[PDB]
Amino acid sequence: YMGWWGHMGSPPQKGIAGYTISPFAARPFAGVVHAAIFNTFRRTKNQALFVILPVSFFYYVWTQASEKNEWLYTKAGRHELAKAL
Amino acid sequence: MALRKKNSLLNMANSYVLDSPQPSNLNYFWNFGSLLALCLVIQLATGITLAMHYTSHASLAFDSVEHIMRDVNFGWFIRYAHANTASFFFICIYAHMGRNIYYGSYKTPRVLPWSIGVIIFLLLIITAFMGYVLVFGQMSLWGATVICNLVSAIPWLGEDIVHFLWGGFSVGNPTLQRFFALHYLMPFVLAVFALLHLIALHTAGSSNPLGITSNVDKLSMHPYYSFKDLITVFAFLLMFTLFVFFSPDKLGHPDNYIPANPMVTPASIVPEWYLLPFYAILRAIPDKLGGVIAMVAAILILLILPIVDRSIIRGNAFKPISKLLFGFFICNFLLLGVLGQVHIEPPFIVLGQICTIFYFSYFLILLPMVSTIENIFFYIGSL
Amino acid sequence: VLPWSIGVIIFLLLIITAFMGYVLVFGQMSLWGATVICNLVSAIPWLGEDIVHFLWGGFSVGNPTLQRFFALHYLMPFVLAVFALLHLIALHTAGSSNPLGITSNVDKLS
Amino acid sequence: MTAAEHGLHPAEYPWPQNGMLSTFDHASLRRGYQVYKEVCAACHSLDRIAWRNLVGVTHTTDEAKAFAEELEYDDEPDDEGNPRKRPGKLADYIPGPYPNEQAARAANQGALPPDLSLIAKARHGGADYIFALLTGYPDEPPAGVVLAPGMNYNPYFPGGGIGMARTLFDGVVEYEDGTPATTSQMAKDVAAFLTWAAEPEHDERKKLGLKAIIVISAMLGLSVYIKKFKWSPIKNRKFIYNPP
Amino acid sequence: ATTFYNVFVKRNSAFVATILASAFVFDMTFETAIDNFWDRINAGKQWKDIRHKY
Amino acid sequence: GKSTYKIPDFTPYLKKDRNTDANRLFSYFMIGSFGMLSAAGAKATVQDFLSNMSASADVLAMAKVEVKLGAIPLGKNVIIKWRGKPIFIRHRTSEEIEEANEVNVATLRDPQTDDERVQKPEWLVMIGVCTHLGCVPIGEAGDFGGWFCPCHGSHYDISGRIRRGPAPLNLEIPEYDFADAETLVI
Amino acid sequence: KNVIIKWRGKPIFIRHRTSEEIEEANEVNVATLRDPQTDDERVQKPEWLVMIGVCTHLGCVPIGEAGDFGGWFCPCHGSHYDISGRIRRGPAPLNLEIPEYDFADAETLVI
Amino acid sequence: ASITSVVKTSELILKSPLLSKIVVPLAKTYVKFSGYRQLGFKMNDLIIEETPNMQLALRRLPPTESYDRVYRLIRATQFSLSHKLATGNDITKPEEDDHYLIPYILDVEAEAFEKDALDNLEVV
Amino acid sequence: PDPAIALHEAAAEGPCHDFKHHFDECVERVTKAQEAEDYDHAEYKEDCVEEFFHLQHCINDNTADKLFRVL
Ligand code: HEC
Ligand code: HEM
Ligand code: HEM
Ligand code: HEM
Ligand SMILES: CCCCCC[C@H]1C(=O)O[C@H](C)[C@H](NC(=O)c2cccc(NC=O)c2O)C(=O)O[C@@H](C)[C@@H]1OC(=O)CC(C)C
Ligand SMILES: CCCCCCCCCCCCO[C@@H]1O[C@H](CO)[C@@H](O[C@H]2O[C@H](CO)[C@@H](O)[C@H](O)[C@H]2O)[C@H](O)[C@H]1O
Ligand SMILES: CCCCCCCCCCCCO[C@@H]1O[C@H](CO)[C@@H](O[C@H]2O[C@H](CO)[C@@H](O)[C@H](O)[C@H]2O)[C@H](O)[C@H]1O
Ligand SMILES: O=C1C(O)=C([C@H]2CC[C@@H](c3ccc(Cl)cc3)CC2)C(=O)c2ccccc21
Ligand SMILES: O=C1C(O)=C([C@H]2CC[C@@H](c3ccc(Cl)cc3)CC2)C(=O)c2ccccc21
Ligand code: FES
Ligand code: FES
Repeated sequence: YMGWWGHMGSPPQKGIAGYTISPFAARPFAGVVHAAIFNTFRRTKNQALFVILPVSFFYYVWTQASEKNEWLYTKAGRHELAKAL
Repeated sequence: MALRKKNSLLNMANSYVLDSPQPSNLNYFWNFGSLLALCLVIQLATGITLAMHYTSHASLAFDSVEHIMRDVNFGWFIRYAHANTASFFFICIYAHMGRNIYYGSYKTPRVLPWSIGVIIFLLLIITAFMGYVLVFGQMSLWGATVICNLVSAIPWLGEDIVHFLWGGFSVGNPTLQRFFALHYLMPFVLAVFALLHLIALHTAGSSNPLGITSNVDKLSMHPYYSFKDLITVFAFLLMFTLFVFFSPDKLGHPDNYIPANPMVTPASIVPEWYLLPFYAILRAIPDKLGGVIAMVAAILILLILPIVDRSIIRGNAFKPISKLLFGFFICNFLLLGVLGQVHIEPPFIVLGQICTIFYFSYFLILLPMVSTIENIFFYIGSL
Repeated sequence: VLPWSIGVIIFLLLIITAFMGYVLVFGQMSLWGATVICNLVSAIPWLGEDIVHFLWGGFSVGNPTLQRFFALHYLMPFVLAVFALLHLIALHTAGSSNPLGITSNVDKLS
Repeated sequence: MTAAEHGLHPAEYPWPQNGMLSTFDHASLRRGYQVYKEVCAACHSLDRIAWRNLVGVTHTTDEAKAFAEELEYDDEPDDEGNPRKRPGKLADYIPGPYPNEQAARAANQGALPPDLSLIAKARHGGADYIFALLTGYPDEPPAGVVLAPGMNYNPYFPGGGIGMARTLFDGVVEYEDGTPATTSQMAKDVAAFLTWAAEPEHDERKKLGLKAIIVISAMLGLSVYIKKFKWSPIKNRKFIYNPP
Repeated sequence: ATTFYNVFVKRNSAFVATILASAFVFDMTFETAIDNFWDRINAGKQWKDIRHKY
Repeated sequence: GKSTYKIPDFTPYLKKDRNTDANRLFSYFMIGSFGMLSAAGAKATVQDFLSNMSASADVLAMAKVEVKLGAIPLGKNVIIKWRGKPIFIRHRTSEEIEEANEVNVATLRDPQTDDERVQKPEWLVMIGVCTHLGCVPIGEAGDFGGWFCPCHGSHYDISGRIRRGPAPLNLEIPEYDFADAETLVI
Repeated sequence: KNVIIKWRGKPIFIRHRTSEEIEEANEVNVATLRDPQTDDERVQKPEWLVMIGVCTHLGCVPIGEAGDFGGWFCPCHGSHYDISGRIRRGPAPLNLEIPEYDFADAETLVI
Repeated sequence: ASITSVVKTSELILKSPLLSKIVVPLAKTYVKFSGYRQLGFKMNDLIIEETPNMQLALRRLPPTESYDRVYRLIRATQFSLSHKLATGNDITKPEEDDHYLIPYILDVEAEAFEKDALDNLEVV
Repeated sequence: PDPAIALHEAAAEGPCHDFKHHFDECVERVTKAQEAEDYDHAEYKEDCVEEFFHLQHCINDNTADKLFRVL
């Protein structure tokens, strides 16, 4: 499914002209400020919910469980612990 | 024709590290493969070095590790480097398996490197564990007891296998010396399998974060990914340095600095941070055999991802619903990790069971269902 | 020539492997053997003598030496299996020679 | 678990050695050795430390030879093969108070005083735990605590009941540097000393880490410049498509 | 500046020689510099600072 | 969009002085700095790491071994362990000393006279490790009736000077002092 | 009190059970017990609970006096043993094994 | 899963009035959030092609459609590695998101599944 | 004299006054409960460990830095 240089197995390409410049001719950090601020904000915003939703949910679940556990092993939580065991 | 292509030996190296055609758009999550290679090299170097100083006899093992810390020049470094890299190895390998699950690297045509990978993951667990036992501190001895008793789950012959693996009636000198032999051996087996899964991958080439073919646009492995992999080498070494030099014991259990006492097990039994997810799984199930099966199945079930992912699209970049499901799966695997280290108390007993069910239901129910529905949403949604 | 030359290195590694293995018994011949081989580096001038001490990990062959020979004797065979594999891979370009020394391209057998 | 069963978690004290670039205070180490020698060594061994380990840390070569030479250690048998003792040398280990575990337990109402060479690494909390424990014996156990016989109440120890009694009292040691030997001062010194005992490479380790952090930071910065530089042809690549 | 390129960078033999000689200089000076810095931030703490009493 | 001779706009990235030697030199400064820190780092890593194999602190304990001399009869050689290496102590007879003082120093791989070797003619003290590859020569045997290394057949003298065989140097003399006339320390 | 005697490297828990402890043990209906046994089957003398103190799950040694059935609790996977050393809660499948022990005297037992 | 499966199931949904009323709006939103159009892909560019069947379907594409597919993949690969999105004309507009490949793969698979079926025929 | 004695007392009367009273009340209740007969044959014997730990944890937070500053 993948070949090697010369016969990589791309469907025939025609009509794409690719241009690039030398690494020595380019500023490697051109527009780094713009990218670091605006591009990273864009990419972060677009992915934020995919991280925030499960982290916030499982942090809530952990928080509730750890608070209950703490409370069960207090004097006030004696009775509820006795029922749990 | 270039020597690197002409000469059979160079040609094999060339095909892996120099001319290897890679997709041009691999992101930083493709760097874990080389970090795991670097971890494996560090572990071999520090490991073989510790083996030059360590004594496998149970009467001397713990003391030889103290001698390494105290008397051997740079012994502290070599020991902590070995111990900490074992932790980094697992961060990197979960990252690498994470990457593979998120981007559908397990799908055809890469089921073989994936499946060999699942075995590398099991071997790493057994290697790292066998290595944990060699210290012969309190956790070491107890860990040995439990792992060697997982075969007691196997009915009838089980109990006899346990005694055979201990070479005794309990974990003792015999066990420690055979763990040393095998802990030295297992990493070379693991490097074979690591190589094999690359050879299996070389038929299809790396996947890429879009999950499309990269046959249209390839880049030589060097210089592009060689230099890309250095960034993570140095980022890894920065994190390595912070642990090894500044906080070498953050990732460790205090109890392993107590010599093994077969008469007590510590009241706070908590295994290595990386085994915690499966340990919570083992705790969750209240049956002996059940608990063991579930724990092993939690790794072996990765083998079925090629089947149960019914998507026509490779990986999750373009599947909002699958990405959310994957987020919950990952967070649940971290929750299992957390529950592995709390006390076995309410309410975490029930919670650990719910997380265990969710872990398995991702492979058995949710992934097959979500992937089916998203297929339909792509087709309907684009008409 | 390549499988041959890799082979010559396998031969050296076998000598070093089997030797390091001899030393692990730590009988009389073992200890003396260790002394002799580590002192072959004493031949190397100047640094040579310091190297000897570095290899022994001491002023004489003793515990440090034996533990490091154990480590390397376990290791060396896997290195030797790599080289054994490599000389086969090198040979696979030409194929085996045969007792006539003629080409066998005319008549091959699986 | 209940708080009792866990032990109170020790406060985080600002030790001299906390901080990425901070060594132990060696003066404190020396003072702490003197506390170990005059209080703890009655019951606790320090088996993994040799006299030579104090040299150039807490004591000069001569002071440590003097400490070793005061003791008798097992020599090689004499020419008739009768056992002999010799005066200690710097390579000898600091000797324990007890010949075996059973003798240790006999002297401690059944409880075994652990070896202290590793105790700072062997307990959650480390220095802070040792300092909290040594200073944390209340005059009266909290009302309602029933101590097992020969146990002393100390909240920092898990379970609350520790077989070690309070041992540091103001002026049990007379420091040779004229520092006021208060319970807190001695606990801080001995805690520091024990932490050194557990991790004697600490000072070197942090210094090499500093050099490593600097080199690795620079290499990481440069590696990123070089990666961006080498990748710029690919990042900057532009396509013109004319459908055929 | 051309001159500097021509001497130290153009020939790889020269460039690698320059890198290794720079690594030698860096290694020796960095060691000395960190030693002094480490002694200043941990002043009065280290054995060398209390050794004089004995 | 259409013409392939209209190169896409690269002005946002193109350096004006791309063809200057200053321009190349800057990037080679970065690559060279990275090579320099890699070289400093590699050397530091290898040096520190390999030092683990050098004698550990516990091994580096020195001996100072005191031996009596009243015990040792005339015409005998003892073996005292000192730093794991054996020390040959021979109580040489008058005629043995004479035999040693005979050989013309000229014809000796390692030219030394007994006077240089011993500080007391009646106490040949040597590090009894053969200077060839490091076996311990069997005393009284030889061909120069001193010591013979059985490993590669090198013969030492009654001064412990090498006479025949591969060994290049004469048997090393430790730093030894007669504290008393009946005890030496090594 | 419970002692721990090493025997074949495995620990032996010897508990000197009080009258009311024995009573507590004799209570649980045998019906509801993973491994159904009564104390009478386990001990040959009600005042000497002798067990191989290795947890029947994976093989840690349970911490005595702790638990939820106030006997022994294996800290490894949270299995609770009774005052008979019967398993009540947690993954352990069997009750704590009883060695072959004989009272030679009334004040000494051999294992 | 096979494209045939996906296409038949989609057709079952588009038939049922109730189902289409609730599913078509969901699927359109899903596709907007999927965001493959923001790299200038057509939906069909994302179908896994490393399969005998798909390789055969892709060989059946008209040269025009094939060349354009190569271009969109090259261009998307370039967006991906630059971490940019398509802008302007490179963004796939809903009207350009044509199922150019679905007819070809459905024909390939139709034959492949008929072949499997007929390999298992039983003369009666 | 021991700097800790003064710092602990200061922190108890000051920033940890709430927790000092809780511990005080607790001990009063428990001692009184122990004084009452047939306490030995009760099911639940109340302790003051929890309150003590709240107090000590508080005192430690307000003292640790101050104490080490005077050593
Ligand atoms: C005369 C006895 C005695 C003296 C003096 C003594 N200890 Fe102990 N110590 C013990 C005993 C017994 C234990 C075990 C307590 C137990 O496990 O119940 C112990 C336990 C400890 C522990 C660890 C408790 C644990 O977490 O297991 C430390 C740390 C400790 N001692 C340090 C010291 C220091 C520091 C000193 C004095 C500076 C000291 N001890 C003085 C008898 C003593
Ligand atoms: C010693 C451990 C391992 C090493 C050293 C290793 C190394 C690598 C390397 C270098 C690659 C190619 C570059 C990359 O994609 O990162 C790779 C790819 C891959 N690895 Fe691993 N790997 C290891 C463990 C695993 C494990 C445990 C799995 C699976 C469970 C795995 C599955 C794969 C797969 C499926 C690929 C192809 C992914 C793709 O490029 O799309 N590997 N591995
Ligand atoms: C994947 C490769 C390896 C992994 C994941 C691994 C993991 C570990 C771990 C976790 C330990 C416990 C360390 C500790 O807490 O002290 C350890 C110890 C050890 N490992 Fe390895 N190891 C690996 C390779 C090797 C190799 C190749 C050797 C060669 C002998 C080796 C030799 C040792 C020795 C001697 C110890 C015990 C001394 C000690 O604890 O430091 N290891 N290993
Ligand atoms: C671990 C040790 C070695 C193993 C397992 C090994 C194995 C083999 C095998 C299987 C072959 C092909 C079949 C055959 O001709 O017998 C072979 C061929 C060869 N081996 Fe070795 N070999 C080893 C050591 C050596 C050494 C030490 C040399 C050379 C000094 C050597 C040189 C060769 C050469 C030149 C061939 C090609 C010979 C031919 O077929 O005409 N090998 N070896
Ligand atoms: C010296 C020739 C021997 C051939 C094997 C040596 C190693 C080898 O092939 O290296 C390659 C550099 C490889 N990386 C990749 O494929 C790679 C591919 C695509 C992207 C990236 N990165 C992205 O940004 C990559 O990093 C790698 O790290 O894999 C190691 C594990 C290999 O070790 C072995 O299997 C043998 C043993 C040491 C485990
Ligand atoms: C330490 C272990 C010792 C051996 C490890 C060295 C690297 C692993 C090589 C084993 C895999 C070789 O398996 C085979 O080798 C050949 C020879 O280059 C390679 O062949 C690859 O590159 C060549 C030219 O560069 C192409 O003609 C070919 O289309 C392509 O598949 C592939 O990698 C693989 O098809
Ligand atoms: C790829 C292999 C090539 C062959 C290279 C051979 C290298 C092996 C020689 C080991 C050299 C060690 O030599 C010794 O190094 C240590 C550090 O390790 C130096 O030690 C110096 O720095 C270290 C920290 O790095 C401090 O702990 C120490 O107080 C200080 O003296 C010694 O000054 C030097 O005597
Ligand atoms: O009880 C346990 C325990 O269960 C594990 C566990 C967790 C991970 C397990 C595992 C996970 C995955 C695989 Cl493929 C195989 C084993 C191995 C046993 C330990 O490592 C441990 C260490 C020290 C003391 C007790 C214990
Ligand atoms: O004196 C020797 C000695 O000289 C050799 C050896 C030295 C090196 C061996 C050797 C090393 C390298 C090569 Cl390439 C070939 C042979 C051959 C004989 C020994 O092996 C030996 C073993 C046991 C006791 C004494 C001795
Ligand atoms: S070893 Fe002494 S003669 Fe060669
Ligand atoms: S080990 Fe006893 S509970 Fe699992």
